[PDB]
Amino acid sequence: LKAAQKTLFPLRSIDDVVRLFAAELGREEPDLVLLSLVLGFVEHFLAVNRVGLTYFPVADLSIIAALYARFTAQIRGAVDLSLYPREGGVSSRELVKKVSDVIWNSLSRSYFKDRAHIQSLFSFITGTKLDSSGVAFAVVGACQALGLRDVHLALSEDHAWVVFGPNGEQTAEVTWHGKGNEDRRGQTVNAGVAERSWLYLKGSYMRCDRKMEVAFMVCAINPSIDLHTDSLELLQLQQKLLWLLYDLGHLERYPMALGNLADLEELEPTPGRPDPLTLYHKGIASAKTYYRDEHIYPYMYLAGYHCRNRNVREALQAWADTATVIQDYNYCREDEEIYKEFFEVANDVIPNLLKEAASLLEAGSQGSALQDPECFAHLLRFYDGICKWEEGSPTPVLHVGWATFLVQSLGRFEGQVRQKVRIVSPVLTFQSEKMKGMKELLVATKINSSAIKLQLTAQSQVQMK
Ligand SMILES: FC(F)(F)Cc1cc2c(N3CCN(c4nnc(C(F)(F)F)s4)CC3)ncnc2s1
Repeated sequence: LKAAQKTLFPLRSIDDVVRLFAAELGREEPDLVLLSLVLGFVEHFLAVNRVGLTYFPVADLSIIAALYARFTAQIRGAVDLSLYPREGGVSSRELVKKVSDVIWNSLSRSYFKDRAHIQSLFSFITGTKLDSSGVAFAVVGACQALGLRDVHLALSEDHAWVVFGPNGEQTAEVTWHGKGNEDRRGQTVNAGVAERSWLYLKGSYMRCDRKMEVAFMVCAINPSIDLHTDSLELLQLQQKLLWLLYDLGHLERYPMALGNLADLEELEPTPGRPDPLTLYHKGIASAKTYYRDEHIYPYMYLAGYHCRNRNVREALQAWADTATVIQDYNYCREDEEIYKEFFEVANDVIPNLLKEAASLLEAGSQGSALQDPECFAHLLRFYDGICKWEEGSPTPVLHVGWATFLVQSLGRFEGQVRQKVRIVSPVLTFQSEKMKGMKELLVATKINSSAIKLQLTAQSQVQMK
């Protein structure tokens, strides 16, 4: 720690922590190790153990400096840079793998990896525990500590790894993904980009600079005390740090951070700031502008907001837009998190929304989504993208467990509404062969459930006897 990094201590409040972030973000190289330790320290005493808490856990310089010393001693002790000559001011694959091994070999032999509050370097030092993306972050913090300015965090919507080397063009796995998959640490991500999985976003993943890595640790704050309770202090801190980053420009290329800020603003709006909808739309604009509109979550964030607000029309449109992105992916081994999300939207969330909409229609609601043929078209476009996703995939998506919910959802719209959508080869065009073959079935007053099921699962036969 340099003299200038120390002058704000002790940190006595949320605003003092924000001041420290502002100061670091004004430097050439914000100090990831310092910032992650401070966040982990304040999170430990606001969410993990609040015994004795009277306002805010004061972070004394002595305490934080000792944690920082533990981390830098561990890294500098274990990684001898003389063994890994740096040409071009760039790092080698062997050096990146060594740092990843140092972090990985340090971790407790046995612990649940999905635990809360194991994301920061405070957890690494005090508990020898990190979650999956926490290991990638720690590798980047260790590399910055070692002077390796070219090593940066790479992020998809469900995984993390690093970029490094000449022009920052090399990739390396540094952590695990999911449960029960084989370690691939040290390898590139080329095979996953080549196979067009969601996990590697067809190459349209985030390549962070240092300020984006600060944004990542701020998104990683976890205000959860337990299932029913959040720390208001940590929510306020995370929200203020995100606004600080937004104002500086460091969320411009970070759609998920914008969605996370929008969500926070929905919970507790900051006077004089953009509405949550404005922020969700900024996250989609970021995904279009910087990532070829190949991210799924910007539309999921927007749809979730509309769903909570029971804006059925806008929620369906945003889920249809979500499906329009996924249709150009192949469903691969390790994409299960986004399959679970689509399955929940199709098979639980939409059915519950339309069920309430049907009750409200019975009670004489006007302008109901269930009487709007554009909403029926959004529902059909959502299924169309899911069917098209499945085409050419190494792993199928649909099965009969989806068919009953599709028949129920279609049936929530009366035949006179459904008839008004023109399906062309309100107007809708299908991309998937499954939906094209279903077109015939979509306007009958009583939908043919068995034929729908046959078409959705492309199952060959009916029952023998
Ligand atoms: F690094 C990994 F491996 F953990 C991948 C990352 C995830 C993630 C994130 N998330 C994940 C998505 N997430 C969502 N919460 N709601 C979502 C939506 F379904 F409503 F869209 S998506 C929480 C924040 N937020 C900022 N940055 C990142 S980087």
